[PDB]
Amino acid sequence: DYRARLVYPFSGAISPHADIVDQATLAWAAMFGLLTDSRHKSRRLQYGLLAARAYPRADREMLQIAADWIAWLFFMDDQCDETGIGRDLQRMIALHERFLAILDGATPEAHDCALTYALADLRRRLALRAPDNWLRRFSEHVRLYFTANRWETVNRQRGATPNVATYCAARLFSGAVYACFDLIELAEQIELPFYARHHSIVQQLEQAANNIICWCNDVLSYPKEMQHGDRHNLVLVIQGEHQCSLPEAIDRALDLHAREVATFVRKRTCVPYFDAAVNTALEKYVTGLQFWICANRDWSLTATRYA
Amino acid sequence: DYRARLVYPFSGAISPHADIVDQATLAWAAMFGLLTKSRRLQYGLLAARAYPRADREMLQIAADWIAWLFFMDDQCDETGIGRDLQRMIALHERFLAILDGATPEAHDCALTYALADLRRRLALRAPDNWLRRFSEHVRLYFTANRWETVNRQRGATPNVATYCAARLFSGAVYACFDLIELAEQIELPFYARHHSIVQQLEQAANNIICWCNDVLSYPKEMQHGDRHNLVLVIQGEHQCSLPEAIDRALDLHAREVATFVRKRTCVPYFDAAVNTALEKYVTGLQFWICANRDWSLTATRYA
Ligand SMILES: CC(C)=CCC/C(C)=C/CC[C@H](C)CCOP(=O)(O)OP(=O)(O)O
Ligand SMILES: CC(C)=CCC/C(C)=C/CC[C@H](C)CCOP(=O)(O)OP(=O)(O)O
Ligand SMILES: [Mg+2]
Ligand SMILES: [Mg+2]
Ligand SMILES: [Mg+2]
Ligand SMILES: [Mg+2]
Ligand SMILES: [Mg+2]
Ligand SMILES: [Mg+2]
Repeated sequence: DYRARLVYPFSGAISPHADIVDQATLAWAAMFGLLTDSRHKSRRLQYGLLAARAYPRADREMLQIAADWIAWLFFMDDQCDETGIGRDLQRMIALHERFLAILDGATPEAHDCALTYALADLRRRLALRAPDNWLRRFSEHVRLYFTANRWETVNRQRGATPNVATYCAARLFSGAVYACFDLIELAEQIELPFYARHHSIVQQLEQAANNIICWCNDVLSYPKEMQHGDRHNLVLVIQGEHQCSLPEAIDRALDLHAREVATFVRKRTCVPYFDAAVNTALEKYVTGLQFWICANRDWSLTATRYA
Repeated sequence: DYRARLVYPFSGAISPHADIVDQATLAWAAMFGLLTKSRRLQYGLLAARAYPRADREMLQIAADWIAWLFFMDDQCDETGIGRDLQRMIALHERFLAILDGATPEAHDCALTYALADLRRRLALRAPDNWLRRFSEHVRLYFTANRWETVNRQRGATPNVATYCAARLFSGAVYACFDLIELAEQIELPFYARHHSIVQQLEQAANNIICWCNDVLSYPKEMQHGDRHNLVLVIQGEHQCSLPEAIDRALDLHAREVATFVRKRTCVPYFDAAVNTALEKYVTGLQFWICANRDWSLTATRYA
C-alpha cells in the first residue's frame, strides 16, 4: 500500500460549514449549467469538502467562492484531460481568448459557453472581497494555468511526454495551485506588504507546497490518467525518462514527495524577521500552505475520483 | 579605495550604437520637457552596456526607459514629492492608468506623456503577456517608492531583512530584466521563465546591482538624508562605523556574486531550444550586473 507513504509531520482541519458549502457548490454548478449528463454521481463530487479542508478558518461567503472556484477547476480539468478539447489547440485558444477577456472584466455575450459565464461570476464575487492588486495577481496565476493547459494540449496532440525537469516546472502552473494559494490571503483576511508577499523564502515555501500537492495527486491519479493515455504525471514521466517499471516509478515519485516535505519543513524556519505584524500575517499564510497540503491528501484518499 | 572590490568573474559588453542612442535619448528627453551638464547624464551608455546585442530600435526604447527612471528617481530621492505620499499616490494613479492603455489628458505631467510614449513603443515590439509582466514589475516599483516615501515622512529606518526585500522592487531592476527578452529576441516558455532557479538568478543579479549601487551612491544619499541604502541600513542596525558598514555591504555583494555563478550551474536541462534561449537570458543578467558597475564608475552621478 504505497498510498500509506503520503504522510506529513503536521495535521489539517476542516471548516464547520463543509456540507452547507458542498451543497451550494452543486446548486452553483446547476445554475451555470456545468453538470453534464454523466445526476446521482454529482452527489459524490464533494468539491466543497476539498475547499472546506483547504480554507478551514474562512467565513462561509469566502469559503463558498473558493469551493465554486475549485468546482470550476475540476469541470475545466476533466474537459482538458478526458475529452476532445484537450487534443485540439485551436479550440482551446478560442476558449482561452474568451476566459482572458472575462479575467480583464469583460461581461459575457450570448454565444459564450457555461464555463465562461461561471468564470465571470467568480471574478465578480472576488472583485467584491479583494482589492485590485490581489485581483491582478490571481488573474496572472489563472492566465499561467491556461498557458500550461495549452502546453499539455500540444503534448497530447504531438504524442510527446515531457522529461522530469520540464514536467515538474510546468506542473507548478498546470494544476492552478498558485491561484488557490492566492485565496489564502482572502480566507485569512491578511494584507502582506509587497516585500514580504514576494520574498524568496515565501516563493520557495509556495513552490515546495505546490510540488507536494501535485506529486501527491500524481501518485493517487496515475491509474485514471494511464486509462486516458495522458502522461502528465510524475510517475509516468519518471517511467519514460528512467525506462523503469511502474512500481519503481511510483517509489521514485514517493521519494521526491518525501524530500519535498522535508524541504518545506526546513524552509519554514528560514522566514526572516520583518516586524511583529508582518510576521504574524506571514505565519497565517504559511499555515494556510500546510492546511492545503493536508486538504489535498485528506480529501483525495476519501474521493471516488481516484478509486 | 573600497570601489576596487566591486569585481565579477565575468565581463560585460557595449552595443556599437551606444553614442547615437545616448544622443537620441537626450533629444527624446528634451522633446518631452524632462530636461531643466545634460551631455554628462549618459543614460544611453548604461542601456548600451545592459542590452549590448539589441537592435538599435529596441535599445532606444530601453535607453529612453532608463532615462525616464533616473528623472523619476531624482524627484523621489532629492525633491519634495518623495516626502509627500498623497501627491505620489495621485501621480502613480495617472501612471497606472497609462500602463493599462489610457491615453494622457490635457493636464498630465511630462513624465506621464513620456511613459505613455514608452508603453505605445513597447506594444509594437512585445505581446500582451510580456506587457502585463512588465506593467506588474513597474507597479511594484511604484508601490516600493510609496513605501520609501512613508519611511522618509515618519523618519523610520527598516532592518536589513526588510530593506533588502523592498530594494528588489524600489530599483525597478525586474522591469529592466523584462527588456532582456526583447533585446535578445527570445520567447521563454512559462515553465522556464518562472523556474525557481531562474527566479533565484534574477534575485541574486538584482541584489548585486542594487548593493553595488548602494556602495557607490551612499555619499549623495547621506547628503539628501535618505537611508534607503544597504551601507546606511547596516550602520543603523549594527551601530557600527561607516567603514565597517561599507565592508559588511561589500561582503554581502561578494557572497551574492558567488551565489549567482553557483546557481548558473544548477539550471535544469529542458530541451535544446529552451536552454539556448535561457542561456541568452542568464547572459543578459550578467551583462546588466557588469553594465551597472562599468557605467557607475565612469558616471559623474556618483562622483
Ligand atoms: C482540477 C484542478 C486543476 C484543480 C483543483 C484544485 C486543486 C488545486 C487540486 C489539487 C490537485 C491537483 C493540483 C490537480 C491537478 O490536476 P490533475 O488533472 O492532475 O487532477 P486530477 O488528477 O484530479 O485529474
Ligand atoms: C533610477 C532607476 C530607478 C533605475 C535606472 C536603471 C537602473 C536599474 C539602474 C541601476 C541602479 C539602481 C538599481 C537604482 C536604484 O535607485 P537609487 O535611487 O539607489 O539610484 P541612484 O543611487 O542612482 O540614485
Ligand atoms: Mg485531471
Ligand atoms: Mg489536469
Ligand atoms: Mg492527476
Ligand atoms: Mg536615487
Ligand atoms: Mg531611488
Ligand atoms: Mg543609490
